[PDB]
Amino acid sequence: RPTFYRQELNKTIWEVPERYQNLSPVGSGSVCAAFDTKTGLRVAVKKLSRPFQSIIHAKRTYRELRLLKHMKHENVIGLLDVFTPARSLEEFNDVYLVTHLMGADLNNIKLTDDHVQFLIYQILRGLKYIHSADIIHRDLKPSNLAVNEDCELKILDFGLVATRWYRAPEIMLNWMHYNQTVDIWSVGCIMAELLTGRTLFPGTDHIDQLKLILRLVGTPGAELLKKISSESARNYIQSLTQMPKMNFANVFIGANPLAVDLLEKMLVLDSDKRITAAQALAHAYFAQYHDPDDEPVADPYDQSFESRDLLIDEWKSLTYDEVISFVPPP
Ligand SMILES: CC(C)(C)c1cc(NC(=O)Nc2cccc3ccccc23)n(-c2cccc(N)c2)n1
Ligand SMILES: CCCCCCCCO[C@@H]1O[C@H](CO)[C@@H](O)[C@H](O)[C@H]1O
Repeated sequence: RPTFYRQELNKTIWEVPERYQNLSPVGSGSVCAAFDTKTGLRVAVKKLSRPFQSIIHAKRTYRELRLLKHMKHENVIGLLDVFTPARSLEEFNDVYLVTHLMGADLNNIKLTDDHVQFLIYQILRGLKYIHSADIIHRDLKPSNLAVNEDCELKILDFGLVATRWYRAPEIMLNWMHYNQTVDIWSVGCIMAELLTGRTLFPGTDHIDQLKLILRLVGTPGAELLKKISSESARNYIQSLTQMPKMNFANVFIGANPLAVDLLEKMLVLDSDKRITAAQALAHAYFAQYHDPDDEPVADPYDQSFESRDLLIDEWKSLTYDEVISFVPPP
């Protein structure tokens, strides 16, 4: 059990092993950049906010720890360490997560075509991985991407520039059991914005968002209406003045023709029709980066716990177990 030291950093207390030095806020759970003396690398350390205050909090704490413990891929955030200042379960009331620091987010950054190719490539690559484990990200947007000065990119999730602008229309719509494909919609939104420097859909609310969305992709067609269960959704949509799908080549003029082609395949209204991460990787746009033998899938991820209703002390204790059983990577 390492030796700990405590500190105040903007109202919050931090009690971290001595191996981590030069703590310095980055954003607020609270996150701090630090120097990891054991490995020579700058890190990010996230102190979970009130991890066991309710059943919701406690389950969310367990959810993120379990998940981050499973993520082992270059384009997805991983765990360098997890620790608590607690010497037993009774004492356990604080969780800290450690990861490789990256320079900035993609919100902080119009780019060259070679840059978007590499950036979107890596997003699709981590997403292929995440999707193979049956995880949907749900909240992909430029600030959920960490990018370094080498342009190396990791997918993460702060849970805090409006989420809704990147959000798939079906979610704007409280659709039941939507799928992985919601993330590909997000990636197309992101890719567009890197190509143009402009938010593709800067909607002022959920209704505006869809109005802006339909204006580009057009109103749902016969085949898509067949699949709408909701009668009020259906009447409303068919009562709308119909738009045809714009020509993306006219919308994204001067963009690599292959970039435009890919956007057409991502930014489809019917989510069964969207290209997948696996498929997209093989698209001609990523010719200079694609390598089928280095685009790995995840070990299976069991999230059956999601359907369990447990007591705060049961989530806490499960989390405790996951802290204790943690094996640092090489
Ligand atoms: C889907 C995916 C990309 C693997 C993911 C990642 C996260 N959590 C994080 O990215 N957490 C972190 C964000 C920012 C800085 C961190 C620093 C150290 C450890 C985690 C961090 N996720 C997450 C899961 C559950 C709840 C929350 N809030 C976030 N989810
Ligand atoms: C103007 C609003 C149009 C929204 C239509 C979005 C279509 C979403 O696409 C739908 O996704 C569902 C959830 O994954 C699937 O079950 C359906 O098969 C698929 O058609």
